[PDB]
Amino acid sequence: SHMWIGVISLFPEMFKAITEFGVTGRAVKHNLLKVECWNPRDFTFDKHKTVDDRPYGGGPGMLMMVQPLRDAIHTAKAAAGEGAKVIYLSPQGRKLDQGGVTELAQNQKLILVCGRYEGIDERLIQTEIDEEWSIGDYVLTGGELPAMTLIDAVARFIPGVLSFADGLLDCPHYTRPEVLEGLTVPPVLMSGHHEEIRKWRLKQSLQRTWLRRPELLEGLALTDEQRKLLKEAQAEHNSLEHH
Amino acid sequence: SHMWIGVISLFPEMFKAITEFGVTGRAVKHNLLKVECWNPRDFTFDKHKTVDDRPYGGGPGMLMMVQPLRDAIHTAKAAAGEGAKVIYLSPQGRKLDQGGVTELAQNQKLILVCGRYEGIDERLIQTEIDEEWSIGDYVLTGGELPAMTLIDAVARFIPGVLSFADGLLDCPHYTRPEVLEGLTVPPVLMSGHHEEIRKWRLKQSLQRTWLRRPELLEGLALTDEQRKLLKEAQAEHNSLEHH
Ligand SMILES: Nc1ncnc2c1ncn2[C@@H]1O[C@H](CSCC[C@H](N)C(=O)O)[C@@H](O)[C@H]1O
Ligand SMILES: Nc1ncnc2c1ncn2[C@@H]1O[C@H](CSCC[C@H](N)C(=O)O)[C@@H](O)[C@H]1O
Repeated sequence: SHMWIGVISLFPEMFKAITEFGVTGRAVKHNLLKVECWNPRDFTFDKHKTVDDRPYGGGPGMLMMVQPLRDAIHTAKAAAGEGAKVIYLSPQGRKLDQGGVTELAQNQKLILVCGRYEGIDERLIQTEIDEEWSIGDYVLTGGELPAMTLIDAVARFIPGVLSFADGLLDCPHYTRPEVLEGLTVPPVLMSGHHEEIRKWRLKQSLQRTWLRRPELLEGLALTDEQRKLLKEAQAEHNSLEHH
Repeated sequence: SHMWIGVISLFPEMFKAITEFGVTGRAVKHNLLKVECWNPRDFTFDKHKTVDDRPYGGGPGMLMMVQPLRDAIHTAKAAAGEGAKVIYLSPQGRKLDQGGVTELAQNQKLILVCGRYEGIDERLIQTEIDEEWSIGDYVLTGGELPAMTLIDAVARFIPGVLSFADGLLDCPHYTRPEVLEGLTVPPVLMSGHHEEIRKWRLKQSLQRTWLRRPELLEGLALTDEQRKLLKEAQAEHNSLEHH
C-alpha cells in the first residue's frame, strides 16, 4: 500500500466506518491504504481484562491503564518497523488544518494512539509519542473519531483514492434541475463559456472566503487575477443593500 | 430521550461507530441519545438507484443528486416535527469549538445532513438548511465523520452520559506505576494535599495554554487566582534554560 496506518484503540470496530464505506473503504479494499489495529484489552493479564486505572492526585475520572496501552504501542511499533511516526490524538495537540494534512500525508507509516476516559499518562506521551494532534478546539469521548478524521483527510492525498487547497473556501455547486423551488442556476454556469465559468468559480471562492472567513484571506498572497476578482466582488457587494 | 438526532447519509452503518461503542453507545442503548438515519438511496426511483449527478458548468467531480437528498430531508423533518434545527456539515460552515458545542447541545432535536462527492446543490442549502457547521479547516471525503464528531461532542453534555471548558487546556494526568522508564510522578500528586493538588492542576493548565495556545489566553478574563498562578508559572519559566 501507499500508506500504512497502525491504530491503538479499545474499539477497533469503530474503524469500519472508514475501512468499509465510501472512497476510503474502496482505498482499503484496493490496498492503497492499510489500517491495522491493536487493542490494549488484548494485552491485559487480569481476570477482568482491566484497561483503565486511577489518576494520582484523586479527582473524578479514570485514565488508560499504562501497561496494556504501553504494550499495545510497542507491538504496533514492532510491526511498523523503523520510520513510523507515532501520534497521540489530543485536544492539547497541534490543531489540524489542510497544511497539517499535507504534511502528515508525506509519511508512509503512521501509528495513531486513541485514548479514552480522561486520557493517558503524561510520561507515555514523553516516552512513546512523537507528535500530538487535535482535530479541533472541542472535546470528544475518545480519540477514535479524531484518528479516523485524520486518516480520511490524508487518504485524499494518496494517488488513486479520489476548500483550503488554495487557502480559499470552495464555490457554490449546482446540479439538476435548472429551477428548484423558484431558484434558478446562475445563467453563466449553463452558458458553456469555459473561461467565464472558471472566473465565476474563482470569484465566488474569493467572495465567500472574504465574507465568511476574512482572517483566511489576510495571510494569503493573492495573484493579480485573484486581487482583481476580489476587488470586483467587493465593489459588487458595496453596490447593494444588506441585511 | 434527552436528545434526538436525525441523520441523512448514504452510509447509515458508519454511525454504528458512535451508537455501538463507548459512552456514546451506552447513551444510545439507555435512550439518553437517539440517532435515526435516512438514506437518500432509499428515495431513488431509477433502476440503479442513482444518488449523484453532474454539476452545471462542468469541471471534475459529481454532486449529491437533488431529488433523493431533498426527499430524504423532507422525511426526516416530518419525523422530527417542529423545532428541529437542520444542519449541513460543510467546511464552509461555522468552525466548531467548545462554545459552539454548548450552543448546539441546547437543542432537543437536530437533523444532520451528510454530503458526499463535491457536496450538495447550493439551492438546497438555502431552502432546507438552517445552519452550516465545519469541524475544522480541512477537507474530508464525507459529512459522516463530521456529523459523528458533532454528535459525540454534544452528547457529553447530556445528563447521565458521562479542555476549553474554562477556556484552558487540561493539565497532565498520571496513573500507576509511580516510576515509569525512570520518570516519576510529580511528588505533589501523591502528597494527599487536596488544596495543593487543585492549585497544581490549575497552574499546569494555565502554563500549558500559555506555552501551546497563547491566543486562547488573550480572549480570556482570568480570576485573581488564575492571574497569580500564571505569573508564577511564567516566572518559573523565565528562571530556566530552554531548548
Ligand atoms: N479534539 C480532540 N482531538 C483529538 N483527540 C481528542 C479530542 N477530544 C478528545 N480527544 C481525545 O479523546 C480522549 C478522551 S477526552 C479526555 C480529555 C482530557 N480532559 C483533555 O482535555 O486532554 C483523549 O485521549 C483525548 O486526547
Ligand atoms: N471539515 C469539514 N467539516 C464538515 N463537513 C465536511 C468537512 N470536510 C468535508 N465535509 C463534507 O464532506 C462532503 C464531501 S467534501 C466536498 C468539499 C467541497 N469541495 C467544499 O470544500 O465544500 C461535503 O458534504 C462536505 O461539506
